[PDB]
Amino acid sequence: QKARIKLASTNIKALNEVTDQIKQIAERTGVRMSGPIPLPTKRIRITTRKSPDGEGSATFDRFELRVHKRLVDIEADERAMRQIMRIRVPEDVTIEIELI
Amino acid sequence: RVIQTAGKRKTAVARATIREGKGRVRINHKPVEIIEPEIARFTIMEPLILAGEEIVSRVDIDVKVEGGGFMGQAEAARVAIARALVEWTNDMNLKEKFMKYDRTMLVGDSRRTEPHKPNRSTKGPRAKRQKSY
Amino acid sequence: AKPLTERFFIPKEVKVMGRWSVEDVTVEDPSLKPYINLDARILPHSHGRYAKKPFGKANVHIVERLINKVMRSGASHYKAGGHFMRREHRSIMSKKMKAYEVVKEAFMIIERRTKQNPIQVLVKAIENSAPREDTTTIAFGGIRYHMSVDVSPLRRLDIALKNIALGASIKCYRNKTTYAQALAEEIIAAANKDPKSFAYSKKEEIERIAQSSR
Amino acid sequence: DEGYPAEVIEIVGRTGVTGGVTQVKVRILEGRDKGRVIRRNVKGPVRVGDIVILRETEREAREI
Amino acid sequence: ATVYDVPGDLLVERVAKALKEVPEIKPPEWAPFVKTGRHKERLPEQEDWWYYRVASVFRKVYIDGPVGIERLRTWYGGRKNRGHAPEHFYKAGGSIIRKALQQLEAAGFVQKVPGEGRIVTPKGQSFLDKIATELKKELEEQIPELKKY
Amino acid sequence: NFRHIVRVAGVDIDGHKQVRWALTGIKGIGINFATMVLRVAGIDPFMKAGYLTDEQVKKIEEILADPVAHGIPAWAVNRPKDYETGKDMHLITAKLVMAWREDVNRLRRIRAYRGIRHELGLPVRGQRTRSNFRH
RNA sequence: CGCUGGGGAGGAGGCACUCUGGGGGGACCGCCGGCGAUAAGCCGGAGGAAGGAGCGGGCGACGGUAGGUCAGUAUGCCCCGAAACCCCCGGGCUACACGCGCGCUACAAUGGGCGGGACAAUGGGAUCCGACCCCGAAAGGGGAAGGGAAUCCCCUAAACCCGCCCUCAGUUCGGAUCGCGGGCUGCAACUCGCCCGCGUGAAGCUGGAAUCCCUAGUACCCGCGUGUCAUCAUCGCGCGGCGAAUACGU
Repeated sequence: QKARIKLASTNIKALNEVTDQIKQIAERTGVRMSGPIPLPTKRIRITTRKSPDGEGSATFDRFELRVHKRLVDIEADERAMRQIMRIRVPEDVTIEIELI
Repeated sequence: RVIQTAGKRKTAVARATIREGKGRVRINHKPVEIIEPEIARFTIMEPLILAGEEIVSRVDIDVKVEGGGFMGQAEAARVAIARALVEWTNDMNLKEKFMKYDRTMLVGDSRRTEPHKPNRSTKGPRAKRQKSY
Repeated sequence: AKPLTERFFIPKEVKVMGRWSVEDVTVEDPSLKPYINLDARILPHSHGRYAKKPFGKANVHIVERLINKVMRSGASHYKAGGHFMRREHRSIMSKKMKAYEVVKEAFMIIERRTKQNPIQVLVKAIENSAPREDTTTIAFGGIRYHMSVDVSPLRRLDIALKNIALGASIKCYRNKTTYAQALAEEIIAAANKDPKSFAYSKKEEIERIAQSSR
Repeated sequence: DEGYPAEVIEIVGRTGVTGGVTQVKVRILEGRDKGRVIRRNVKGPVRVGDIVILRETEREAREI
Repeated sequence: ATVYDVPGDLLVERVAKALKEVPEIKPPEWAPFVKTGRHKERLPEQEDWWYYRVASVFRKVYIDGPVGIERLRTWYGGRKNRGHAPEHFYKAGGSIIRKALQQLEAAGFVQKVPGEGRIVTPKGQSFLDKIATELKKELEEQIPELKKY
Repeated sequence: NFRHIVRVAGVDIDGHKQVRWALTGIKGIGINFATMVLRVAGIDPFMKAGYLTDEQVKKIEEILADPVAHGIPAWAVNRPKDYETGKDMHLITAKLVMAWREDVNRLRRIRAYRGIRHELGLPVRGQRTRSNFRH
């Protein structure tokens, strides 16, 4: 049995935190791991016009939101699952887990 | 033995493989001798003519190219082929000949596009709409 | 229709386009000798390099220079032959494929007619279309004169090639004649000193005005 | 008409109202005045060592 | 010897000449009164265009199979002169391609994978390689550097 | 054997040309419909007209008379679903103009927007007339 | 499959090459001869994936412009308070003798048409993208796998190459304008919507005086997502493909 964890966030530090934590919890115990795997970064761009009126040359405002993603497979051993679900994850990170 | 190699050009990557053989060269499943057009065929054949006869008569080459137009593909392929020939033959004579002829054979180009700016975004970064006065 | 033995050509030696030699050529004009590149090559294509370096115009093959001067769309905001030649969608702009084919058919006709080497013919044409003199406006005490000034061997070539390509573009505007055939006629005339050459005409006109203002 | 070669030696400076002209020093090497360095205006990109064709050999130019 | 060793236009001509000796391949009722695409204005100027169409479809199925009736519709499209409006790429129609594929199946040259395009059978894969070996034996007289393949 | 001016119904054409382009001179007949007619007639559209026997001329004109009976598809025809007969039919030259006129006149008779626009000489299909349509 | 040697698809199984995204190095006038002043720096030349703030961008000061915005929100004074508030149902902003701005399409061969060969990138997707199969000549219609985004789809782009017809003509250029017909989105398409098929076939044969944009993967040329969007892009913001000419100044 294997378990696959997907992580997304606007901050790289939280991702590195979670990765290090689960990597160490899996290493101190005997479990073959996978990753960390980087997926491409998702960028939401929005180009708008500055002026609230019409007059004036057109100067445009380009905003961007980058979102970094990570993937892991952990092999879902006896205690690994129950000791990994007991993690202290910040609320700026989206973590999901799927059993294959 | 086998030697693998790569080559780049604007939005285009080529992977090449070389070994012992008869003299065949395929670019993406079709022989070089029937590549079209001629302006893209001479580009790929130049190094095989420079190297000579007794060198290419005893190598079989293969190339797989992906991305960016027939000219980009042909140049990436010529680059890969030249690098592989040199790696396989170990001749500074061949190296100096190629570099005299054209140094981009072995030192690829390093030019991509430039982003666009907001007056005529489709046309380009420095083309602008026409003023009136 | 071209035969297959010409549609699928494979060069066996290092010659211009794999067909014509470049060592038997000669130049007797020392002012231009070092600016006419006659290096043994096959494909005369430089992908823009040698352009941002000031004197990079001396490491490019005259054939590629002629090709890039052939990549034309008539003449805009000035007039040649008595007309604006504006095309805007039917022009070979950024089409070296078509320019290459044109120059190829041209050199074919030249070799077929003259019984000589088209590159040697082109060299003699460029010589006989290279102007040695021009005019300019110099100022002293706050007035404008008109003086005659010598021209440099790097600009002579530019004007020669430009005028040849203009004559080609002119002899082909809305007439049954083709671009390649007109280019061949222009080159032959420039080499043989026939007033039918836009290029020789312009040269003699320039030198005439300059000798007058001398 | 067939002119006379002249080898450039020294760039003096740029002249002309627009800046497309160049005053230059040249020595003759073929004709009645081989030697006789002179000053001459020149139009276009030029560099030392170049060699120009002169139609008139006595029309020495102005200084700047 | 194989399809990947010869030019496509020549191969298609030499294959369409033979597609006629096969009787399961016949033009339908509406072939003469029909245009090969929204992106066109005038009708085909040939009387035997159906066979060129079906040969091209055969060979494209060979190469890019499994392939269904949308990728071929795209490859058989082009830009339409819309008048004063500017030009845009448009797709072809989906009766010619379909009837061609059905007739090829009737002749036994292609089979449909259940949910994944459409592919060639072994005899359909034999036909083309035969014709290509012939055309290559011919070209090697003019292109003497085509032998090694 | 060769002629210089052939005379299909009413109209004359140029024998130095191909038939599909020479038939294009009859109002109501294009290049596409000409191609269709010639195909249903059994004639190469690449032969220089003039080599056109009275046989072929008669066949073409009988075709033109009743196309949907010889198998010309009903959709590839000038006037489908005529007002007072159904009867998808085709019209060339002298008949055509009268149909146009009668259509516009019946639009004018019921006092409709399109007929009023036809009268005044203005556009009819929803265009904007402020910057263009200058005489 | 030929002349027996070559050539493709699964699958296991691997990460080598490609790619993705984290960290780190590397280029600094540092070495080499002048000029200047023995300084500051500039210029050759060497070396070097790359050279001289490497290239492209963002952030834009103390203040002025009684510059634009009360019709983006917030806001003072006057004004309407039973109306100038709040809803519905129909019309108009699309009206046309004309003058102007910005663009699209062309006035041919450095091309029009028909048939065959090719090669991308950026981005987006829930009553949403819709492969695959079947009807219809086309526009379009009925089933429906997969997909909550490196997994599936939108997506075999156009200019380009090859072969035949046209051969300097208001034409096989041009493609407006009108007629009959067939359909989609929508509570509702006349006013006033987009798309298709057949017919009709208007000015235009290179443009006075004047005037605009551009220094390298740049301009010219070619097409493509997206923003608006129940439908509708000759527009805006971006993406790639092909690819120069001239000057290193005043």
